[PDB]
Amino acid sequence: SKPFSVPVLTVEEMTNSRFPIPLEKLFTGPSSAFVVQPQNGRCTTDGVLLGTTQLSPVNICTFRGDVTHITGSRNYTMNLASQNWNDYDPTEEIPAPLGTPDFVGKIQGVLTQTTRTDGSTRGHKATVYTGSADFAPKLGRVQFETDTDRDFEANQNTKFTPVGVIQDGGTTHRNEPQQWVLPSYSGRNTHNVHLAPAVAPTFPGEQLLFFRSTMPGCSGYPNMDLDCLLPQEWVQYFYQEAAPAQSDVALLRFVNPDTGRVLFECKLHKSGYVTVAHTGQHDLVIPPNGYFRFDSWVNQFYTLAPM
Amino acid sequence: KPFSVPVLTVEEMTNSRFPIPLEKLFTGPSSAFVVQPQNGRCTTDGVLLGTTQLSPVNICTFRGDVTHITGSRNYTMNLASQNWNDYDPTEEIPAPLGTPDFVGKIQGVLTQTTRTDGSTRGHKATVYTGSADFAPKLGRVQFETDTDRDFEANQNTKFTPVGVIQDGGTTHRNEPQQWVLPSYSGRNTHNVHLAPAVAPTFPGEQLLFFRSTMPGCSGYPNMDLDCLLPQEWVQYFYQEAAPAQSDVALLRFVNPDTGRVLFECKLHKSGYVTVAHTGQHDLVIPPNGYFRFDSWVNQFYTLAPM
Ligand SMILES: CC(=O)N[C@H]1[C@@H](O[C@H]2[C@@H](O)[C@@H](CO)O[C@H](O)[C@@H]2O[C@@H]2O[C@@H](C)[C@@H](O)[C@@H](O)[C@@H]2O)O[C@H](CO)[C@H](O)[C@@H]1O
Ligand SMILES: CC(=O)N[C@H]1[C@@H](O[C@H]2[C@@H](O)[C@@H](CO)O[C@H](O)[C@@H]2O[C@@H]2O[C@@H](C)[C@@H](O)[C@@H](O)[C@@H]2O)O[C@H](CO)[C@H](O)[C@@H]1O
Repeated sequence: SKPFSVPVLTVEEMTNSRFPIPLEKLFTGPSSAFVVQPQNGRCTTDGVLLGTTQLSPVNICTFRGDVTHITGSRNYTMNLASQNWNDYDPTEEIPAPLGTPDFVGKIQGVLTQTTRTDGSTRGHKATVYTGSADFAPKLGRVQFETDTDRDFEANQNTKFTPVGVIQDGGTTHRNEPQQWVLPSYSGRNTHNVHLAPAVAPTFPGEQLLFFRSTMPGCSGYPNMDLDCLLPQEWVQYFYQEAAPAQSDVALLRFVNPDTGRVLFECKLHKSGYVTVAHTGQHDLVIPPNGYFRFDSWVNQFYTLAPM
Repeated sequence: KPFSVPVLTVEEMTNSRFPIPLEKLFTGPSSAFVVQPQNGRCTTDGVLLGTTQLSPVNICTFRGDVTHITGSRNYTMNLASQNWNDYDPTEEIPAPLGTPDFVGKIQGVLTQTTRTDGSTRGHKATVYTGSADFAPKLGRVQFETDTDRDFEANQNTKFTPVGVIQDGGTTHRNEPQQWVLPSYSGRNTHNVHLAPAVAPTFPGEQLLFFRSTMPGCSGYPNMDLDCLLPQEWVQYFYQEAAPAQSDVALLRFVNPDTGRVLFECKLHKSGYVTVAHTGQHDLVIPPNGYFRFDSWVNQFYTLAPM
């Protein structure tokens, strides 16, 4: 059976799986006080995609469809299509369209549109509030706030390109976004379905290891921290390789190729997340050429050396 | 290590010249002009070329600090590297990795964070890559924005690209010009360290292009964007680094439903694809179709017409 492996890529060469931006660093912290249940960047080590996860790094937090103007406002409702412009099927056994944002916040970007007949084009500043009663991507509709009440046309292909996040600066700083609070994918007063499960370390002394980026901020004082469980490149790689898991835990070493030495070891769990032996919040200090390498499959009793 | 290409459909892959998905395959003649893109350039044995780097989300992004051009809404960005380290103009590359490789007007958003208090801001911005002051190789690019006061000096600033524009008062689709390289060091300078121009050499053959449609943000732009390799192929070859056993890898495009070959093509070692066809042609492919490496061939192999 095919041997398992992970990509030979540095952290900085890789991409966040929850927003279309580069990874910056590795971070570990306790998470017993809240639920860690992201829906993007979810994949098993043998390559089964979970939650709302799909393969394209650039389609994460993008929307495509057609728009209808909400009379008396500068707001539009997008009737969602699939990422390839085919019809979106709300009965599919997924929480929401693939690539839908998996946190509550205000995401700013640009809504662009092309008129099919003459190739005329237009673009407008736009924000989607993923905590809104009318954020209902699972049902196929999302509301955007824009800076126009007239420029967008009906029945024309329209795209939302995400840029960053905002916060209302009149209130406590860094109180939004809330990266670990899932949206209600079917709108107000609904229950989410088909979720990738919440994750937690079980082993004494262990914490999750997070792949961390800083989202661009577009206004106010947002919390720009964004942690994913797997780099997007690992999702892509496991999907291609489809190597069977020989146990529930793959032991990885983080190696400095400059010296040939292991900096730390960690557990890549079969269901698609990483733990390390550490207590407390810590930005890992790593050499720039460092990368992860698969060592072996281990049993349920394997104890990691302190990170 | 045996050579191979990824099992990904065209629609599952990403353009290597702008951060958007692939849509389709196109072939056409290109003997009348120079095809020399600098992004999406990689050899089959994993050597990166031109301005090519590995992540699709960094293509056509800029990072640095900005200085206000007084009496205007324009800002000069002093470029940093993707990780905010110093940009080194002496590196033997044409321009910073991911620099746009076509002349046009790219619209996006300029964002900024103030280090001390975490205050943030974002403004509509356009970079004209044909401008005299587009000099990314020297570490400077100019943005036109919708503010004359909101950006601060000495604070981390990023440009996120969204799409392209055109001046609608003039002939439609006359810009951008995807096959015209910028002068990376500005006006009256010559580019250095370029990935080479590509052309078919075999009679009856044409380049095969991996095509997307860039978003348009204003006017009547030419939104066609053709790359020589999907970004995922750059990533895959860089990862695999399989030695090339000849200068030409024969690929078959297969329909997995029927097992039947739709067409075959040549993947050249230096990193581009050719097919046997004459004229402009949008390929009609099944959505689940994919490329399969079958064998290395010599310089004399004749493709089946497609
Ligand atoms: C739409 C618009 O005209 N935006 C201006 C505006 O933006 C302000 C405004 O939205 C207030 C409302 O409470 O919130 C902020 O003050 C916001 O400014 C933005 O966030 C602050 C914290 C700073 O980081 C600032 O740089 C950023 O623009 O006013 C600002 C300047 O005050 C700009 O002029 C926007 O274009
Ligand atoms: C800059 C701005 O505020 N944009 C407006 C404006 O945009 C126009 C304008 O820039 C002219 C200048 O010659 O060029 C276009 O007409 C542009 O409109 C954009 O492109 C045209 C072809 C249409 O597709 C249009 O929908 C698109 O906005 O005026 C327009 C109204 O026509 C909008 O109000 C923009 O926000």
